[PDB]
Amino acid sequence: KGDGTGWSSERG
Amino acid sequence: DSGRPIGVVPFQWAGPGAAPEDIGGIVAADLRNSGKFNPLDRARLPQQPGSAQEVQPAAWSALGIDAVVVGQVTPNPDGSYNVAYQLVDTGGAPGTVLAQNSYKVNKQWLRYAGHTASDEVFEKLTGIKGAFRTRIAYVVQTNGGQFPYELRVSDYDGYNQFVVHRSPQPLMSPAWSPDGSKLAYVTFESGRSALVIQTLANGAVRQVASFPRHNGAPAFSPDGSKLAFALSKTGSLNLYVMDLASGQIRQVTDGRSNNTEPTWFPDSQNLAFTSDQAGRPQVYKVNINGGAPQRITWEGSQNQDADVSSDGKFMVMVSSNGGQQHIAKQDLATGGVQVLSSTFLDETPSLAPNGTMVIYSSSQGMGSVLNLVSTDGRFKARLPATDGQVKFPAWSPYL
Ligand SMILES: [Ca+2]
Ligand code: NA
Repeated sequence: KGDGTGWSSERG
Repeated sequence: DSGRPIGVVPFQWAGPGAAPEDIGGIVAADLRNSGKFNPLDRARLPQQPGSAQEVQPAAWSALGIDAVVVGQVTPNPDGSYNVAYQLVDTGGAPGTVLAQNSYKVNKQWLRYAGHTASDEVFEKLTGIKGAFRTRIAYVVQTNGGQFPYELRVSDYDGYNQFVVHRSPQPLMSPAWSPDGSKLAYVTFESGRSALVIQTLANGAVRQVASFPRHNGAPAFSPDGSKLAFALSKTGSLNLYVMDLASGQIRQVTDGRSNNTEPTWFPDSQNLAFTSDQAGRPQVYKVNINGGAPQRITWEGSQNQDADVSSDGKFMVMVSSNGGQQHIAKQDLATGGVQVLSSTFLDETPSLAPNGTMVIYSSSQGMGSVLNLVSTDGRFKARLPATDGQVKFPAWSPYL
């Protein structure tokens, strides 16, 4: 559950 | 260094025991919050004047204070209340009323009445539109098992929270429509990520986008015609914009890199966003009609999650500088950066509609909490705590 960047506001 | 000195007198209360709300406390705390004013401590007051005439200019001038706020609070058979303030000069025009007003409100708008006083006084002394009657939206992870995520809204200062949406999955990144009547957010309610828009008054929900892979990070354009967001169905995150009148979607970025966290410029044409295309996240900019994006952040190792001011003069962001991450400001004309926060794991900053304050999340324990920092760097504060972890704060437009 996330955007799969590992950097963003929205990773996990 | 500290904000302009100002005396805020406890408001005069006529009646049963103690007042139902400390109207002058609200007015002091608001003004302190903006970074612009250093309200004199209540204990250190030379006089508790209860009206414009019971004010002694000498007393106040003598302490470096050229304006005093006094007010009154009276009750009405009708269960309602009368709330009034007078802003009195104690500088060039000693004893002059610079601003004043009177409200009739129900007990539930007492905080509101204090915030109206704040806004009026604020604007008279600084010439900047007050932002104390504007709200914030955020996500709370509670200890409830069934619907642990809770899209909430409250007054910028933590009081008067309510629930917009409960979910058994996660909710991310709320965004206010410029008229303040809707919120856009990412929900995982389906098993999958999806971008919806919810009418606050109604609870009505409009489905916006659910493509394969990822759907997130919404931003409403200032003119109210568009929604920018990120989609990763092409393979990496890229910026898309939707025409709200028609439902039509444009692709704004193409790039094997990830492009996310759109933010508008006041012209509803350009966006600033975050891209890893250069390795560590950096802030970039692009027109929605195409052209290549341009990097705009050269200070520090990493800059992400931007919020452009309503006048387009500056932007706030999460920046890694001197080896760690804080909320920092970038003057869009000059290029200068100023570090604003000093807490730990500072994320998601959001500007107040008058650009005087930032709300952001910070790390405390195994949980999140909300912090407020004045845009000048002078005032820092944590908001009242709540029942669980708080992420993704969004400051509303003027309301
Ligand atoms: Ca953001
Ligand atoms: Na409040």
